[PDB]
Amino acid sequence: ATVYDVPGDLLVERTAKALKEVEAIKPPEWAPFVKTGRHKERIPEQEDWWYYRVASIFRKIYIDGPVGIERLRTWYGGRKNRGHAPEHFYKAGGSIIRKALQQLEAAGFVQKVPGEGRIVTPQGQSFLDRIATELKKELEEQLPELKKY
Amino acid sequence: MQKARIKLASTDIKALNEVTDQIRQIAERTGVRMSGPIPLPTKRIRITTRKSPDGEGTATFDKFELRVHKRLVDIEADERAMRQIMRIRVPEDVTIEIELIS
Amino acid sequence: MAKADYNKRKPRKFGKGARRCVRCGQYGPVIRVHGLMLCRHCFREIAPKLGFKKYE
Amino acid sequence: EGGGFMGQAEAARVAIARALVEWTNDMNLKEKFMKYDRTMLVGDSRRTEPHKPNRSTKGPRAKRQK
Amino acid sequence: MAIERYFIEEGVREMLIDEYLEKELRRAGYSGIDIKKTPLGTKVVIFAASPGYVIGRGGRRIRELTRILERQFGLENPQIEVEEIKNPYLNAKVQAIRLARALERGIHFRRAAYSAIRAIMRNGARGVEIRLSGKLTGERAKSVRFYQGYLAKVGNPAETLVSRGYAQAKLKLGVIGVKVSIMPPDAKLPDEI
Amino acid sequence: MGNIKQMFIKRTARELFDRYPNEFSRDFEHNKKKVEELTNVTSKTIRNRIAGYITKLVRMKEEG
RNA sequence: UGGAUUCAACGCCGGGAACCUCACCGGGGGCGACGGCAGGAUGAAGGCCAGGCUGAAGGUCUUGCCGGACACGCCGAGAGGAGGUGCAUGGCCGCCGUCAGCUCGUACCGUGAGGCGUCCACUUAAGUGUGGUAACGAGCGAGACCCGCGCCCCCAGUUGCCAGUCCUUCCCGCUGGGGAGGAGGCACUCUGGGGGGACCGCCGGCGAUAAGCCGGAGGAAGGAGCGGGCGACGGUAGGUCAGUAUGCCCCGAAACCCCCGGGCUACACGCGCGCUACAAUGGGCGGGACAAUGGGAUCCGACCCCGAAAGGGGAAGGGAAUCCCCUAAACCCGCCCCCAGUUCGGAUCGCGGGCUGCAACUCGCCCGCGUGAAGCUGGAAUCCCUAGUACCCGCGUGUCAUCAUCGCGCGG
Ligand SMILES: [Mg+2]
Ligand SMILES: [Mg+2]
Ligand SMILES: [Mg+2]
Ligand SMILES: [Mg+2]
Ligand SMILES: [Mg+2]
Ligand SMILES: [Mg+2]
Ligand SMILES: [Mg+2]
Ligand SMILES: [Mg+2]
Ligand SMILES: [Zn+2]
Repeated sequence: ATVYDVPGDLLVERTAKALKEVEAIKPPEWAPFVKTGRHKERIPEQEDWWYYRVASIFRKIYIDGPVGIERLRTWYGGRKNRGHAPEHFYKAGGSIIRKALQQLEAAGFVQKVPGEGRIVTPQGQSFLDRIATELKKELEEQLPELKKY
Repeated sequence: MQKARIKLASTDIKALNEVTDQIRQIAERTGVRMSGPIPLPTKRIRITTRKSPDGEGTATFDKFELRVHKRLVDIEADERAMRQIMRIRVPEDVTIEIELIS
Repeated sequence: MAKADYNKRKPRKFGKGARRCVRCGQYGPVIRVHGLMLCRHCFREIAPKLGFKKYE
Repeated sequence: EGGGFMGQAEAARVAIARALVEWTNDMNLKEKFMKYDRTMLVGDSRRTEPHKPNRSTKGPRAKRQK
Repeated sequence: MAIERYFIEEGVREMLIDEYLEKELRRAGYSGIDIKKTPLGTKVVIFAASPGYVIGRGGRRIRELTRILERQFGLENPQIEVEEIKNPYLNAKVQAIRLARALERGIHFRRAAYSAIRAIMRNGARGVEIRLSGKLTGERAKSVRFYQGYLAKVGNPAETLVSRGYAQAKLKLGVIGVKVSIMPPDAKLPDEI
Repeated sequence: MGNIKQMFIKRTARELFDRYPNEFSRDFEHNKKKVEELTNVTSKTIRNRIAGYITKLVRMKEEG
């Protein structure tokens, strides 16, 4: 079983819940404040959004490999209401994803190729594939046409 | 043996072909191994002016275009081959560039 | 007549005064896309001579 | 490796239809496909028409208001 | 330096050269030039109809000219030489300029136009058209087209085969525009022999 | 819309048909090859239009 | 400051003006080529030390200054003029109009101007064709032609692609499967040169049996395949002498040139084109996806670090199928909101933090907190559009030091 075998959103929430049990995934003191980007209008409405965000980043680094902060910024960005003016795409802030990546390198899940960004470690892909095989079972109670895989 | 890239670019496919045929026939005159004229994506410099000075009247546009065709050829670097490909005529409306991979 | 000449051709580095067509000498609608510096009018007049064609 | 989710889905549909036909050599199946949706085996040739001046961003025939 | 930059630069430079020489050698039937950057230097070739006029008095003209060339225009080592048009009467900008020169001498426009047409169609052109536009026959301006033979206007064969030429005749009272179009003895698509 | 054999197409077809009648079949492909080895064309669509016209002329002759 | 005022002016003059741009305003300073005239270098034509004026100025000046050298103090005669004249012109553009028209040779008709052809009927996008016909022929234009897209073949295999093969390695574990890097090779894709292919060709019907139209088959493509470019003779005193060129008139030491500052950005109002909305056919939050076109040298900038953001420091590679801009948005999943001036709407304004630039007040762009304007679908009337089109969604580029609700384009 693997990340590509299961869906994304379910996996992210499950692995977030599991990441709460990791000690190097403390939120920073400025989390309850700030938005995720200039493209946003409002603070996150959840309290565990930090864990959801680092879970997402972890999966993204699994999939896309030697990737860094600017690439992730454009993925976590989006559309802004610019008032009476038309809508455009804006990237997100870098501090969230940087602190996340650094927390993950502390916990042991990603490493930092000198060039070309950050790369998941074996313990990291183990973590993710474990959660994925678990999830796959729990929704193989449903679709046996997915038991197949 | 170390290789020689020949990047050549023009506005005329026929001059371009002339040069590539020069190279083909000279390599087979000798026996050095050619790497084909790989055709690279051709550059379309597009310039969309308004064709009116007055600013009055309906707005109409001239889409002018310049096309640059590009080929590359890799041939093993020998002193003979290099001397004679230097001797090549290389007509006026063409650029070339002999880099060497070593 | 002991004085100081004060024409002061000031060297603009950015602006519609910085850029000038090499032909007529116009300051505004200047083409600078691929190293050109030409007024749209002139360009339309001479583009064939440069090799630009109008196939579309 | 292309444009949209729907285009990708159709291109995939085409590719696997052809794959099945060339894997099986079953012309009864080929004809089943060709009468369900011919474009399953032949491609949709349509592309987007180039945009033309008057309010070109919108379309080739989309025009400014008078 | 990118490659398209190079092409653009060469074209622009050559165009400005062409402009200057069009101004200064209009008595000579300056048809054009060509330029090659040989290793020993850049050698250019002026195609005109009176090399006598472009050389002047024992190379005086080419000498001050090459000075101008290397100075005002970036050129490694100018090596001007001169050549003729093989059939200037099939060239059309030389003829436009000859006609403008005539109108400036003072010849009447119908006479000059019909003379040039006769000359071209005897020198072997399939067709010729000549527009004169301006203050002809008084103060209100008009346009007159003198034509003979067979001439196409529209399409790629026109854009390629027929030779177009333009000139101004700067007279006492104003400008006369001279458009000339010449179709030589070469064939089109719907012939089908 | 409208697809109509122009005059020079038709004239060329008729002249070929009169000059070399028994060379032109009722087959469009054959007639194509024949017009091509005959008259200089350099234009596929023109060649094909001429071929089609002589094709149906042949047919009209077989009919009377 | 101006130009343009129905179609064909009014997001047009590529006109997104901080200076420049600029043509307006207030102020300040330079300019006579050629000759001659008042003279003459005697040490100065010209620059010029510290200051006063000055917005600031060797501009000027009492006071003094020399590096070695002619003349607006005066005339003509000029340079330059974004000064006037687009009913003096050229060139270009628009419109009539991508409309189907404009003509010719010979013949005939008519005293003649002129006519005929070029008419009629069908047909066509087409004065495109068929037939009839004092007309027969021809030419420009249309079409042909050129560019691109879409299917196949050949060639070519890098900087492009990675299926197959081998090697090495990492995870799940249900021991089945997944990915990654190296040679491998051009298979697939892709690129770009050359060819092929579609012609109402076949069947049937309608029209006349013709021209041709229609339905169908087969085909990648079906009815000029689709979309563009090339805009006839000529008119429009259409617009442009404020892009260049140019006649005349005028300025000509000011209407020429340069600098500072302001203005073109003013606002009781009328109009055009548009953006955002008036919500659930939704808003927010968090998660999940999928592009193409183009561009890059003092330029793109991955990658790392700092920062809440905007942004800042360092910086691989990249002169361009090698690197970057560039993981788009509309869409989907879950959670809050449940028909109300609202968790709709974001005008306005306050505080603060930044980028560009010489300069951000007049007058730039960005960020954060806060504020919380009208508006609850819109009369009369009117616009665009026939297929990958319209609508909706975002992106690129041009303009660009910084500025995109714009233009030209791209795909979904
Ligand atoms: Mg008529
Ligand atoms: Mg045409
Ligand atoms: Mg066809
Ligand atoms: Mg006019
Ligand atoms: Mg007028
Ligand atoms: Mg709101
Ligand atoms: Mg309501
Ligand atoms: Mg604009
Ligand atoms: Zn110019």
